[PDB]
Amino acid sequence: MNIFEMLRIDEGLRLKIYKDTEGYYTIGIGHLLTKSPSLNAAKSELDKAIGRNTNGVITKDEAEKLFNQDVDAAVRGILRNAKLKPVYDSLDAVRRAALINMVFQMGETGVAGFTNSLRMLQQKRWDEAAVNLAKSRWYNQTPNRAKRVICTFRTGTWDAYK
Ligand SMILES: *SCC1=CC(C)(C)N(O)C1(C)C
Ligand SMILES: [Cl-]
Repeated sequence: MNIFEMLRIDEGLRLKIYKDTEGYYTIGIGHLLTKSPSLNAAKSELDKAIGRNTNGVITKDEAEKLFNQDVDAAVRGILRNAKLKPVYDSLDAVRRAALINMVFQMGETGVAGFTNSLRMLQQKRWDEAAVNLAKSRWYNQTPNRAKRVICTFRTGTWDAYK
């Protein structure tokens, strides 16, 4: 298991524009296009991201290219962030994947707001961090996925995903 397979499991793969759990226009492997309610705005974003006139449908190769870029961006967002970098640096390789998963889903700003959870992770208080992590809009809106990411933080294994 690795971060790409992990996020592939959580985000799925759709080759046509769809609405994510929040109702936002999205495509491929959880690639957010826009928060605007306009399908045309979304198609325009898609054409721009892919570099061709798509009409809302992309290929698997294109979905995967967007995915590669998004994972790379998430990782680099963490490394450039002053609240996130220290936590990442302190974690083992499995739990690092968990952090990348959160950032991928809710953004660098969003994760950096889990101030208390981040401090417990740095101290390696896994059970305590798990409980604090569950007290969140994130957990209540997407329980199954949050559970998987939280269990990963708690155990340091890939068991939530096998
Ligand atoms: S999060 C899943 C999990 C963690 C731990 C506390 C080690 N468990 O006993 C289960 C398998 C419930
Ligand atoms: Cl879910």
